[PDB]
Amino acid sequence: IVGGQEAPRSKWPWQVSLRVHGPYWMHFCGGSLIHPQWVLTAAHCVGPDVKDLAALRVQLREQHLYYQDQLLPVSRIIVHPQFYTAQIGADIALLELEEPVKVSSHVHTVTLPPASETFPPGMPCWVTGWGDVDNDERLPPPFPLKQVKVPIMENHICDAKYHLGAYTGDDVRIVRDDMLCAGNTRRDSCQGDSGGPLVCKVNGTWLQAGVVSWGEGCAQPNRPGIYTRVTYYLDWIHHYVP
Amino acid sequence: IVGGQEAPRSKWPWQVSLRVHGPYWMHFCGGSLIHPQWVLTAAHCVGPDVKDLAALRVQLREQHLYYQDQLLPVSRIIVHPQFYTAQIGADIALLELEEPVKVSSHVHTVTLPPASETFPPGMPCWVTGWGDVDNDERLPPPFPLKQVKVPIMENHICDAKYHLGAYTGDDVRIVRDDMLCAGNTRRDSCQGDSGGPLVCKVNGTWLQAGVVSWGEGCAQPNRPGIYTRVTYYLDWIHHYVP
Amino acid sequence: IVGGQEAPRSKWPWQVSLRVHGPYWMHFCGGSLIHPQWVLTAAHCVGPDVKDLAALRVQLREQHLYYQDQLLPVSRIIVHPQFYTAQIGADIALLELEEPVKVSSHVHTVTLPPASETFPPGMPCWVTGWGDVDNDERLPPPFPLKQVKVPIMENHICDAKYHLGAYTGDDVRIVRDDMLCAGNTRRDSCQGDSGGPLVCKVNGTWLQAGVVSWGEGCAQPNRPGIYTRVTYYLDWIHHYVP
Amino acid sequence: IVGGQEAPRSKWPWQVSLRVHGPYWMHFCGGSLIHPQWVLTAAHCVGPDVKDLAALRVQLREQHLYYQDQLLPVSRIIVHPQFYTAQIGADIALLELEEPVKVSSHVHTVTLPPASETFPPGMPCWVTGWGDVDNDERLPPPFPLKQVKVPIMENHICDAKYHLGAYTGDDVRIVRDDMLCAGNTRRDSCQGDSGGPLVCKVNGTWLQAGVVSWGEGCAQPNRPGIYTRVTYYLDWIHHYVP
Ligand SMILES: NCc1ccc2c(c1)C1(CCN(C(=O)c3ccc(C#Cc4ccccc4)o3)CC1)CO2
Ligand SMILES: NCc1ccc2c(c1)C1(CCN(C(=O)c3ccc(C#Cc4ccccc4)o3)CC1)CO2
Ligand SMILES: NCc1ccc2c(c1)C1(CCN(C(=O)c3ccc(C#Cc4ccccc4)o3)CC1)CO2
Ligand SMILES: NCc1ccc2c(c1)C1(CCN(C(=O)c3ccc(C#Cc4ccccc4)o3)CC1)CO2
Repeated sequence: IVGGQEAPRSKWPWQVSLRVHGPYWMHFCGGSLIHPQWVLTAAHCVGPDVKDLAALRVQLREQHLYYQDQLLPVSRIIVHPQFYTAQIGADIALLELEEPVKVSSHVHTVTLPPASETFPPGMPCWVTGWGDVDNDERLPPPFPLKQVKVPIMENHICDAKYHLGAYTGDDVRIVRDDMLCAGNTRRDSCQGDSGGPLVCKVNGTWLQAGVVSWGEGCAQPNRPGIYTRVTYYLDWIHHYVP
Repeated sequence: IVGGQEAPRSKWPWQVSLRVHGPYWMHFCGGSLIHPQWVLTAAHCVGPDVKDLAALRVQLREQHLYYQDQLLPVSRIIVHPQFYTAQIGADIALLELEEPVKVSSHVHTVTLPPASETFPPGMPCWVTGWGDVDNDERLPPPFPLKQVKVPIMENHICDAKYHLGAYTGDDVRIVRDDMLCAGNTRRDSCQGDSGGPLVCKVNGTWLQAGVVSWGEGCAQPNRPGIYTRVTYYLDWIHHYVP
Repeated sequence: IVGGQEAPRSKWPWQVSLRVHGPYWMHFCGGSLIHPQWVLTAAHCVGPDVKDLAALRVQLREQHLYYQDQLLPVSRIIVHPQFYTAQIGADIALLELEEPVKVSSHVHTVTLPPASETFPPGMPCWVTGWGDVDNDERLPPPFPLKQVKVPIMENHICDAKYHLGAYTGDDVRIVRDDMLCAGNTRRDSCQGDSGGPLVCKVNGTWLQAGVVSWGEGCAQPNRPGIYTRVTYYLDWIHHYVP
Repeated sequence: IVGGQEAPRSKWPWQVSLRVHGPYWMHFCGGSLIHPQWVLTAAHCVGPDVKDLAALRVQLREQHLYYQDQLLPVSRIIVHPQFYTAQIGADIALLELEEPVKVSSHVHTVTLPPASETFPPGMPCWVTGWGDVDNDERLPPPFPLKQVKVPIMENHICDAKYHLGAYTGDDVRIVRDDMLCAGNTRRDSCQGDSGGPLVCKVNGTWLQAGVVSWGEGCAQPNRPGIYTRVTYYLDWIHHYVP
């Protein structure tokens, strides 16, 4: 997370951390609890190569990374079959926890958007995670969860930003319909936030609009953060999650 | 280059090395002289972001990198308009030298293939360059140009291989029609070889079948090297090059 | 710390962590509380070059580095004037805290040895710290304080051990009388443990025998850990600490 | 070498490169040819730990490292017995080549100084090598041999300077009688120059005044390069070298 600050303990109870086995269970991506037994994340976090589930754990909302881990095992990893790169799209996956979580006040699900929802350019959206605080700058110990408000930028506008200072034909679409742009030169997600939630408040309800997916660097000029657009994948999600 | 060996001084007169301005003029990509004033390379070597022409130089065939440099300024960089990631394709670019080179017998052009050439398996093909000699393993000083003979694999055969050990649906095509596959677990191209020539001997003449483009690591199981297919882009090449 | 295990929360209440200002207040050396207002540590942690007082802080006994820091400013760094390299000796220094520590049962001073105590082999001694868990191997988050029981040996055997497999003349003293040696191929202090305490239980009282100083690698054959022999410097210490 | 300039191809015919076996025969220290069968270098380059002869090669003077290698095996490594740390001193060693070298125009021995020569300030002196060109900055390909003219500083003056901005007591001698000091903030040897020659033009002959030994960083204020004083060890050298 670039800009923004430490998240208050009461906020973002759906934020999760994905751990990879090694000399310790190291954070490598974010995710959200969308159901007591399912976590939504980015496909590029766990794919396209198939890995061993024994080497993966999930950690539920935690104020500081590593401090009081209660790692949860995963029984299934479901990666969108269209996925193989973030730029091509379909950057979305589901992890089934071995057991339902006993859901509470500091840990509970985020609500997915209705099939209609648009999230117009200039709305209140927040992205959260334990990722880098700038290009090539790790979040320092004790690794607090970070939050930052980012402005939505509608797709065509965002796609045109991405053509500025690049060779790509203006007719070539870079920002796809299954994606969504947010952020600017001061507020953005970064490496290690991948797979985590972009949420927006609408009618007093937090809806997860996006999954942190990709972009060119973090908070670079004319390169807003790119998210997988959740509404686009609702039908696929509900094929697995109650 | 993975596997293979140091090239003889006579061979591959069209091989060039791309240099970026820094603490020294460092090699970053390969290329081939296809016309006394034009170099064929990979788009991902120079794009998709537009960079400064003054930060770039071309070195013509040289047995050891850096030893007897004679760097050539470039007057313009032409990247295929469809390009923005190597996986999406159109990974091909052209460099116009400020001046034609005084063609030699140590330096001269490679022949482009006729549009009809398919380069089927069994064809004798070589890739060359000064890239890494294995994953994360640098070519050591004095940086001899290396060469390696790689077996060609049909696109659809290569496509299936990239689905082994991957989540990606069988209906999702990874190896595209503008691509070509070559190499195995002992012979392949690598980081630093990008942009360089895959050439095959056809009825006595060496034709450039491909441009080193991408792949999953180097010489990994079920992950043949992927090249931009030169035939596919002949019309685009011919629009610029005499 | 190499070998051994996480310290129980009630143990080693005199252990401290020295922090250097940066992107965060990063642990760089250990120390020990020897008086409510004085920390004992290694000279090579703070010298031979004089650094800015304002770039240093002291952290008292924590289970886990960084998580609930209460950083303390220092008013004086006093380095033994004989010191310039650990290999030569006098590797000892004192930090005066701006204000006295209000001691409890989780934070309090360690007792210094009488001048007469030689800490012969067979004595039960532990070294504690947040240092590397092996050669070139960082302590993993969440950075628990570690402890290891290490065998004390005599100076003459430690000196001779260091000549083993080395060119140095047998008549050249490497391990000097102001040093003390402990550890083996399985139990040792390491980088990041420097300046921290080696303590032994004598007559049911814990006495600080040494200050982590140097050695060749950690837990290497014939290279035991070398500590500054605290008894050697009692007079100097007592010029400053009441 | 911090800085100076590339050496002219006719200069310093006695300079040698020491190479350690690995992925390639990598330069790690310099040395000088003082006899057709003996190389003079620094002790810390080959000790104090005894290493295997098979892992070492000597390369005679090359204009550019690695390009025309003709590696020479060593049959004896002789390390001064007083040595264990560069800062304590006796940082001098001898390599006996397996076979004598056939002296050329481009390769010949450097003359040792008469015991009487003190090398006062104001003498024309050069240090040479393929070491770093600044703190943590490698010599770039093609690795030209560098030379820099360095100002000699008297021992007592240099010793005093090493106390500037340090805690070390004034009556503690840092720069010893078997050392010599040279360089300033624009001119110094550096990592990788270790073991190489400091030479001075005296009465029409180049004499080797010093062997590159140590210093606090390279070209830092009040921290001139420290060399092993050759005259101090003439007896020891002549015990081995005809
Ligand atoms: N901040 C969100 C954001 C969030 C998480 C995250 C990134 C960006 C990464 C994504 C990949 N990455 C890259 O930098 C990258 C990979 C591919 C491209 C591109 C492009 C491009 C295409 C057309 C025109 C211009 C540029 O940029 C580093 C930043 C690392 O993980
Ligand atoms: N050796 C040719 C080859 C030649 C040059 C070169 C590479 C490979 C790179 C390409 C990018 N890279 C990768 O590692 C990479 C980037 C994207 C993927 C992938 C994939 C995949 C897609 C679908 C199914 C399975 C895997 O792998 C390192 C090796 C670096 O430069
Ligand atoms: N484990 C305690 C221990 C505790 C902390 C610590 C070390 C060792 C270091 C000390 C320096 N270092 C070295 O490795 C080193 C520096 C100097 C020498 C030497 C020597 C020698 C002298 C005579 C004969 C043979 C060798 O070895 C890495 C391990 C790093 O910090
Ligand atoms: N440029 C010659 C020079 C030539 C070669 C070379 C160095 C210096 C090194 C020596 C070691 N090193 C250090 O930096 C170092 C090791 C020990 C000390 C010290 C000290 C000191 C003692 C008393 C008072 C003040 C400082 O500094 C980096 C530069 C590495 O290789």
